[PDB]
Amino acid sequence: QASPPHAVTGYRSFQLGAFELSRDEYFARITWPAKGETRSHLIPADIFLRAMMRDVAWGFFYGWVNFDHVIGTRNYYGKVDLYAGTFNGTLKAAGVNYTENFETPLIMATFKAILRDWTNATFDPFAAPEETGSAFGRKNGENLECIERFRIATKRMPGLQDDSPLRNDLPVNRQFADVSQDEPEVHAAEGFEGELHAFSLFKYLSRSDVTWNPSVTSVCKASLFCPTTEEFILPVFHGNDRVEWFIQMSDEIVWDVGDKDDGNPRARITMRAGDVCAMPADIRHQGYSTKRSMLMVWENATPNLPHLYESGELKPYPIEF
Amino acid sequence: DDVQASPPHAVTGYRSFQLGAFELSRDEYFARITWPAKGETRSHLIPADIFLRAMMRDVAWGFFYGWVNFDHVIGTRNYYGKVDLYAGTFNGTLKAAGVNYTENFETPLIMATFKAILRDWTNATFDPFAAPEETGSAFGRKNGENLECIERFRIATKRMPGLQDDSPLRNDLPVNRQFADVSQDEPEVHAAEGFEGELHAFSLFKYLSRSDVTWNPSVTSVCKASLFCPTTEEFILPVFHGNDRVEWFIQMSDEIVWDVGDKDDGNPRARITMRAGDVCAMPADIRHQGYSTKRSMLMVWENATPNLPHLYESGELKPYPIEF
Amino acid sequence: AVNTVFASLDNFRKGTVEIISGEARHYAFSNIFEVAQNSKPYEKVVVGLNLGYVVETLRAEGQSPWFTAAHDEFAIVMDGEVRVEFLKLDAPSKHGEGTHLAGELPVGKPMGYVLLKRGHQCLLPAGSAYRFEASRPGVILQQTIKGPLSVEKWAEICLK
Amino acid sequence: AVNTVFASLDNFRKGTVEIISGEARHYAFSNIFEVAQNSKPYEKVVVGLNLGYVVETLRAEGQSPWFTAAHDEFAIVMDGEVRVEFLKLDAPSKHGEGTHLAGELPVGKPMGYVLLKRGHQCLLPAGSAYRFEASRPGVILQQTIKGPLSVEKWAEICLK
Repeated sequence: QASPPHAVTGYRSFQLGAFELSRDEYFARITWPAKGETRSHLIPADIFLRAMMRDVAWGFFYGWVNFDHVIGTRNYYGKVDLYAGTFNGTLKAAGVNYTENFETPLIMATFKAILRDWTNATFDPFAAPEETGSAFGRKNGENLECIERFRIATKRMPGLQDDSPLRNDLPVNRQFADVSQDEPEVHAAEGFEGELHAFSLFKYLSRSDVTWNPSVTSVCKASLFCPTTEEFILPVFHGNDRVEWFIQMSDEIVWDVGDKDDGNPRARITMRAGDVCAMPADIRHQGYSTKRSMLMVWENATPNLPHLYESGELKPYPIEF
Repeated sequence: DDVQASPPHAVTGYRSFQLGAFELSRDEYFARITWPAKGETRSHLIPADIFLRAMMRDVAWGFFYGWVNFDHVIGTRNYYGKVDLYAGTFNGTLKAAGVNYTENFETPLIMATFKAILRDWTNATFDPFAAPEETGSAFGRKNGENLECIERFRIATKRMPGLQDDSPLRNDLPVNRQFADVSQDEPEVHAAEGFEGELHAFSLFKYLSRSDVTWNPSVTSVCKASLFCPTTEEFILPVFHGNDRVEWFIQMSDEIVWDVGDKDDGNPRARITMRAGDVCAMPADIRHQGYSTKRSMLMVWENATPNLPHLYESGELKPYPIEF
Repeated sequence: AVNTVFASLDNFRKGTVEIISGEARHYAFSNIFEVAQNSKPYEKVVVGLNLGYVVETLRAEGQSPWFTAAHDEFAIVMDGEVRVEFLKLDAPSKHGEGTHLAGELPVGKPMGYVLLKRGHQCLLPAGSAYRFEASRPGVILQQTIKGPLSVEKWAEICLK
Repeated sequence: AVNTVFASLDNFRKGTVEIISGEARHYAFSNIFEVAQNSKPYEKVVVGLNLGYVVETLRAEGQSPWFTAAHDEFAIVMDGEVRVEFLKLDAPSKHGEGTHLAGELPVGKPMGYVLLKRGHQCLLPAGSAYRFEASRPGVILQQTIKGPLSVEKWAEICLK
């Protein structure tokens, strides 16, 4: 449900159930019904677009993704709740909030459509501020290679035969320009050509042209190594309901961690190179990163986990000691 | 002079500053504020661009009176000529944790300091008084100073702008891009002969069209304590403060959404939209923050009488102006 | 292209007060072009009351009485054209507050007149008499103190 | 100028958990280079435990036993340099999980070797035996399942 381009601004507006989604030179606007009358909320284009980009790029995963303290999605599996104010203490207390459930490909397609439309040539929602231009003003082009970015899923490990590429066709990021580009030496014995596999992971991450977007690099059954390059701020504040393990590989990241309900800060965690950290399941997080830093995320891709912290079996935090 | 600044740091080029038990420093993306509690060091990060905007306001408003909030942790509680600077104190969770910290400062001191911090951390490429579309980035290593923001003189309105011993008009400032459709025609004033020069009229909308700053009320009329303090609004109010007196907003063009909430917890109380013409009393027991897509013209109407603000927890006066 | 949206008497959009908690009364919410639209000409309608001081909306249609006050006042024409005549009184008001009437015909030297279009601001000097003249309907904001002539009617001009 | 900060065994800086509420234990906070400094060579220290799956941190010093696993495994050299030697087992372990000693001499033809400097990763194929060669002490991360060789000592590596 996309309107024609509006006359002044040039951005279409969108329908998504009882949600209408709009944008001007400064704000993304979301509109919705409750106790009678029309409700609204504004979000700076640059924030909204970055938050929506992550949501789409993460396939919605499973868990809460918060745009601000009013807007966010619940990422149910094949369904996705989009709430406005629901997980906001005073707003439902007011009864002015609104949730609506959706089939994931619908919301996915729509967000992808909004992202195509509201993101100009000058902006890059995958980028850090110093990397891209502004998200402000009337419609002005599309940014093609945000659009033109194929994702190829790792099945065993990058570099391999029937699986995702390395990135030797990607420029080294400014802020990793001091990271060695040398590749491991492989000396296959005679009659074993191509049987041994190794690559430079730090080289691989040095050429990451996105920020805050874990990509799988090693599959050991369910055990996933999904590293990413982190700069500025996590565009959302999110939290899956599985236990994940963070491992800092370079530079540092400050993590804000709070109770997935009200928001109660529970911890402020600062990871420096080499730090290992469990992010429990009953908390949502958001991180800060001055220098572009290399972060290993360690996920467990078994399918019954996020309906298992629910059951009494499994606690939010991984280890008693 | 009592300002305490480090030398420029090697990498980022920025100084860092002490204000009592507070250190303030900056890197390529964030301003950082550090303080003691429970015998350990506590820290809080804030985007340079969001940070400096908020600081620039508090400095331009003479700190005033009332609560001025940089975010949900950091802000100043200004008290006459004394200003509290607090870190997480007016934050439910943090205060119950015992991790917050407040400190008392002589206004000239904190004012001096904050100005020093602006001069140092605001690069040639950034204007803290601008809307985003107007100015460049706040980000990166130190590079220059914004002379334009530094070199803006403050001249008080005694009676009204344009008068012979009063603040000037603005026919020396360029018309702001977004007010480019606003008539620059001045009133006609035919003084009867013998009265050459004691009839006074100017174009207010011309005067605001040429306003070079954003979210800074500038006085345009003095009727004893009654003060007409218009200003030009764009994007978002860089802080979310509220005074401890009743102010009346009057929307003179376009529109502004105001997020309005209780001065403690933040319980949204209202979401008021004003379009050109609207009149609304901002009561005394609430904080507020405004959004404006298009640069608009807001009249703020202040009562400058000295003793209202503790007349408002004196029992005589109520937070809202009119019972009806 | 930029379009600055000014309202007039034949063209305006009341805003809105969404209440999440409290009372839409406490915001004394009004729009001046609706007030000045159903008030008598030069009825001084109080749209702002701050502890004695006031902002008045006056409907500018035809010729007003001669006003005077013991202190300065200001006018902003918010719509249309208004002409303000000034008389320098022989015996001006030295004591008191609020707009008063200068009487049918005042004792003073003409000081001249100012021509105010929309968005034009004017000084009404203490100890002078002034008078408004509109050929077409217009809207006036006066900054003054509550005077004998100030009309309060919040229940008819405010969101409740 | 840009400076990317990698830690090493002779040069690291543990981070911090500032607790506003709850307990630091629940986050299982450790630093590998501290762990790797403080454990016997090729001691497989679990630093991350997810429902059976594990991340081990090994101190790469000297030559290791022959390891083998029924499934794929991965090594990343976090510091220094490791030579990984590979044997194609004649009779690979079909069934089981985790890391396993391939015995003092396994049965297999030599596949060759891989040379991993800091930030190089390498597949340790299912049904091969592999062995590590480090001249000077390094650090190794191994993504695997909890095996008979996995050491847990949370109390001595974690912020409590």
